[PDB]
Amino acid sequence: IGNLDLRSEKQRQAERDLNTALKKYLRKQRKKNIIDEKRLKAEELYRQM
Amino acid sequence: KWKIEPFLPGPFLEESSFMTLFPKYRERYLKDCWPLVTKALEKHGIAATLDIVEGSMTVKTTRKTYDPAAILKARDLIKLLARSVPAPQALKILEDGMACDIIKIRSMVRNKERFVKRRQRLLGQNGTTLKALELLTQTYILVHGNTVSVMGGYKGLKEVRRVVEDTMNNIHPIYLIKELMIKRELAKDPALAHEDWSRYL
Amino acid sequence: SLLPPDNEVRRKHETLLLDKLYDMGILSTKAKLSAVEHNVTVSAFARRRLPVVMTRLRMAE
Amino acid sequence: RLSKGKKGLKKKVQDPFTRKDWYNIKAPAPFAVRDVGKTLVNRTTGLKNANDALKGRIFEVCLADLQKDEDHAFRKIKLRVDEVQGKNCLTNFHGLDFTTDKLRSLVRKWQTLIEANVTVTTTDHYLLRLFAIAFTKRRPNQIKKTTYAQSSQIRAIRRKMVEIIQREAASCTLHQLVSKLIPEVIGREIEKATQGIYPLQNVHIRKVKLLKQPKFDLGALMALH
Amino acid sequence: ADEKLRRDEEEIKRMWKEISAKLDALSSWHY
Amino acid sequence: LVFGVARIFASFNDTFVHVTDLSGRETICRVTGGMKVKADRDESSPYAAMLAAQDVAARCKELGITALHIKIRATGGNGTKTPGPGAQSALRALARSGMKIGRIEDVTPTPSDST
Amino acid sequence: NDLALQRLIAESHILSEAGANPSHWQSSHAATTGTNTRAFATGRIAKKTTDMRIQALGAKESILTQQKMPMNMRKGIVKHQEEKEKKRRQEARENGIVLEREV
Amino acid sequence: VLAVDLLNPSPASEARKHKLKTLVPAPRSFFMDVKCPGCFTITTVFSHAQTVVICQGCTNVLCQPTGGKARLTEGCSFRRK
RNA sequence: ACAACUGCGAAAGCAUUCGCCAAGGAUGUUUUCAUUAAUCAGGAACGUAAACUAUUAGGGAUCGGACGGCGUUUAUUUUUGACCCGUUCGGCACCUUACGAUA
Ligand SMILES: [Zn+2]
Repeated sequence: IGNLDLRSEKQRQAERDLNTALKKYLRKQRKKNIIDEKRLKAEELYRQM
Repeated sequence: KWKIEPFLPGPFLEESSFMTLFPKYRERYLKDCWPLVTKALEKHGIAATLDIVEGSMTVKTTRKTYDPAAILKARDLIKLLARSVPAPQALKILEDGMACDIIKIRSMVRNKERFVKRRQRLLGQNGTTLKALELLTQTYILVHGNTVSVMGGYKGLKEVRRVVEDTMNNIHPIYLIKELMIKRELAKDPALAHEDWSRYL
Repeated sequence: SLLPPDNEVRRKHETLLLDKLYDMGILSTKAKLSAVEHNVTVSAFARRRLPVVMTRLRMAE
Repeated sequence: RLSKGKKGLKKKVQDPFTRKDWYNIKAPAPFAVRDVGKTLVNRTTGLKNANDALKGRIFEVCLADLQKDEDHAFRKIKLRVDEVQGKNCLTNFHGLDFTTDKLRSLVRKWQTLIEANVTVTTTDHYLLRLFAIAFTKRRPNQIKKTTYAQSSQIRAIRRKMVEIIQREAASCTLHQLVSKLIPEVIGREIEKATQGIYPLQNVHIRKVKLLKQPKFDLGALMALH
Repeated sequence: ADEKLRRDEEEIKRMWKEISAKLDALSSWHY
Repeated sequence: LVFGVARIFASFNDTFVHVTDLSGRETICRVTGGMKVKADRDESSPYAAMLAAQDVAARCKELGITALHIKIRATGGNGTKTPGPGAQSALRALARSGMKIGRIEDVTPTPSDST
Repeated sequence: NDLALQRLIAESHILSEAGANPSHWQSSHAATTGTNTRAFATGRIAKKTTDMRIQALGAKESILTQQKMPMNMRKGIVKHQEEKEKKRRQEARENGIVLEREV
Repeated sequence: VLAVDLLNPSPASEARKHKLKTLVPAPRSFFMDVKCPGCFTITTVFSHAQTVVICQGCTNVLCQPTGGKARLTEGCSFRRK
């Protein structure tokens, strides 16, 4: 009782200061099928790879 | 003679596809109501994608789609989802006996304040006349800005067409609801099955 | 109560229920269903028990 | 099951498909495929030879089955036919039309479409109308919901649109005009040159209508095929 | 519908069979 | 595969299954909805559209085209701009009895300003 | 002048939220919800409509409403209902849907 | 708010106030000196000119008028007083 | 369809493009006569329906100027425009508060 909420402390500090996984990323995000411009950037990155 | 059977079982040579365009305030709601839509359209056999970058819903017939009217069902579904019908109702168009209709009512009143008064007269006090029309006609009516979007069986589509035109032409919807209640009471008993019912309205 | 008021089985089972409870002595009338609303009561059963009914009949004191 | 008619109205039925023969259709030059279908026309004889009807008819066919590419599922073209060969039906351009599904699929709220019409004449003296449509570009990294161009800005956009389509359709013949219409070079150049006035999301030419063709020349009409 | 009313009537008949059995057994078969 | 163009005029009162060649000029075979149902009430019904589509597909498979491009329309001038039950039921029966479908388009007459 | 027309207009909310419109999505959900597929749902709707009829005849207070709550339950209930109606008003101001005007 | 020195507003809040709503009203327009590099001539232009100002001869330009400030032309110099 | 919790006109009203004709609004100016003004007796121009009802104190939007600018895109590089931001006048409307009221 009195220890840190680490997620809340990281969010507080954020609001104060303000090739093997990127294939299963597309495997998980081809199933939605929302196009979602971060996936467009990921498609261009996969085409470059 | 009127009932329609579900399709039991490649009927498409050219891979058909349709698109509709939506704005951003609909992009949020479509982004977090989309998996219901693509789940039911995968049960019908049609791939449905959403594009938040351009703002476009696309349907396309896959290899294993067998119902050929499913593409018309899906085209109407994405039309209503673009025109901001809520998602379970837009998915309720995918049943066999449903159909949608859009009624352009802005052309019917020259004035503006008279048009606002007659549209709010169609909507009624606390929505009671609108849900009374929905009950008596078995439809879903959405008074959508300058248009009116209705769904349901084709009989109900015709009756809400008549009621919406007569509401815009200064006949009151309470009068039209009384008319429809009289027609329901007369069609309840088939002893008066074929007479001219104009002697009662 | 939740049946419609002009129903035949509602009327027949109202008379059956009220006659059964009045024959067992729980209700004091057999002409109101509000008796079974707020007059049927575990105290009414417990006063239809034997030592209380012979207290009333003055078999005991 | 039971009939309904009046007294003496059902004539004796004649077979109408004895007098019908098929005719394969070839498309003109700039399209990728040539055999596009088959037309059932009446049998030729004296008292209305069937080649007059074959000179009269037009066809309407999509561009997907012509270019073999399903990028053009829209933009249905129209083909007149003026010539006939043995079991053959040679065709020519007549018009280019969208599908009303794409015409609904392009209109969004809080953005402006600009429409422009021109009546331009090619160097082969064909008069034709070009109807161009152009939707306003929503700029990325913006916050305001409505991308409204001003009315004077719309008039400047329409002026540049009609200037581009006149300057790049008055110089070529009809075959080069169709060869420029197919990959949409005109809409690309309108998109490139109007972005100093207001950027446009997509410029298409939604209709081409050929009004008058004053020449019947089999030389150029066979130089197509 | 009317099947809702018929299902409700049969539910009341079932409830009354159970309750009449309980009440006769609690009055010890003087009824 | 010889593509014939099927105009399906689906209104609320009767459905028109109509089959033409690619031109639009030469009608191959048409069966209206009301000539398969004795009742003018049930003239516009999915059963009527199913019977009409079966007869049209039977005639066009006797002629041997076995492929259609389908253009569906409705009463569009001051009408409803939506097809009746005839469109869905006729397309279902038409592709359920042979008839590899090609391109589907809903060509309803949409007025720019009517009244 | 007419009675049953006035009864059909007022009780339309309760009927269309109970079961009576299978093309409406809320009624097609409430037709399988469970508190309407139970044994005596029609009688409970009849009690609600009879309470609304006596309210229209002139009763100021209801029989079906609960009168005593521990002040945190009632504040949470009223705040949640007001926030729901406000969110529906905002999501109907956007999308251009017109709604019934009531204060 | 409640009390403030109204005879001594801050220059930064004074500077963002509209023209006619400063403590004593005053303009926010200025005068410029303009030469065009081939000429040793010094025409003095108002900032919000409505005239297509021309130098002492030489059919040139110096600015064009607008809805606000005169757009000075091309390569030209300007000191501002 | 675009088409609006918008624009313009004093009002009714006004939506296809282009041309002509005057007029009007706001802004800016290094523009002038210096009370010319405010209000309406009299008068003058425009013209099937109804049916549920001196500040407030700012903020978020909105459009019309004018100014400023770290920057993305025009731009083969300067114009210039689009987007974002700030200042400033002006105007249709929203909500909160009343500064109050009062029939
Ligand atoms: Zn000089």
